[PDB]
Amino acid sequence: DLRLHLLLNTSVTCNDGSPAGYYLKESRGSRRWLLFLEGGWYCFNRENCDSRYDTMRRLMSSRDWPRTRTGTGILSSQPEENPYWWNANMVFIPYCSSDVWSGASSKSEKNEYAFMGALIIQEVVRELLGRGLSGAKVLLLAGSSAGGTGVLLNVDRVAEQLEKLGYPAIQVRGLADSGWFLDNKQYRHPTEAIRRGIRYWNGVVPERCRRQFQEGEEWNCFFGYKVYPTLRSPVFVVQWLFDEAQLTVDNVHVQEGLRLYIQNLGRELRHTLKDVPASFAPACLSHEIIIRSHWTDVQVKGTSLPRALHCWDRSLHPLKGCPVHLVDSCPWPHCNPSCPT
Ligand SMILES: *[C@@H]1O[C@H](CO)[C@@H](O)[C@H](O)[C@H]1NC(C)=O
Ligand SMILES: COc1ccc(-c2cc[nH]n2)c(O)c1
Repeated sequence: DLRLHLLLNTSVTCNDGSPAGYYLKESRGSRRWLLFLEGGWYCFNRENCDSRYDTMRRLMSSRDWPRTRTGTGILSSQPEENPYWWNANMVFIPYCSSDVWSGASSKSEKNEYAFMGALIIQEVVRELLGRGLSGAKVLLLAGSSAGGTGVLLNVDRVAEQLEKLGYPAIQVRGLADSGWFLDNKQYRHPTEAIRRGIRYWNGVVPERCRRQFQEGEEWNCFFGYKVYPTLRSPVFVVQWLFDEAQLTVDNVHVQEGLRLYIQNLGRELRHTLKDVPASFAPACLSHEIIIRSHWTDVQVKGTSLPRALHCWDRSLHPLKGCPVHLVDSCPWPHCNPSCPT
């Protein structure tokens, strides 16, 4: 079990002003640290944040969080469940900022809510340095869904933070699960919600990407295929080719028109990953994977996700029999027999 710690700097807060925090299980025989960002959509104005506060309050407040959480999947300490990193130090960072981990705005007399996701990540890193992170060899910042997009937005800022604090030996890397979306045409009739959100949150994006797209166009940096080329830290991308959240936003719930739409979506996703050397993209209809208990089951070309991540670790010291770029070529959901049922 991972144990809750509320942030000692109580000015770094969830949406409603309660302290943010993290859940931790230390492994004193290991110099590997895994910091996982939870997902859970977002809110973008007063009225829809108020609705979220009524029925999704754990995503906006720490007042009701439990003392412990069970580590599952990549956060599990059991070798049978986690062949990749079972002996690592484990951290689960709850998502209570509703801002895709991008915000840097405090509650005030003009702001009903605080959007502090980017600051929460940096404060967790700071407080962990006193609990053993100072001795780390590798810090892997991982996340699923909104947390996966959060990895892409924040991994280089964590690398910069540690360099500036005097820890240039810690190797910072990212693992983005189910956060790689396409700003495509919908099947039936979007990006305007992200544009409004960024202004509402005082959202921040990585430097190089912001310099490319410039003022007013920072929403572009929330799309993996546009922000990834600007990143300096190594990032492994996990994305189902027919992601359920992508299809929901596309208004897809089979005749020729829909068949061609679905096949084109898989082809476009595969194209965006052609030049991503560390990636895992199966031809399945699903959403999220890395903290699911059965994340060991899926395979692409005969290689499981835990194996591909281990091969990635070796590459950061092509490898015979140990691949790191694994993207399905078959064009319909569940043409891969190992897809989740
Ligand atoms: C607490 O966090 C806020 C926001 O990041 C920062 O302005 C302040 O300096 C921090 N306090 C300390 C003691 O580091
Ligand atoms: C699931 O996340 C998504 C998926 C798709 C879009 C999008 C934007 C324009 N077209 N489609 C998005 O903004 C978020």
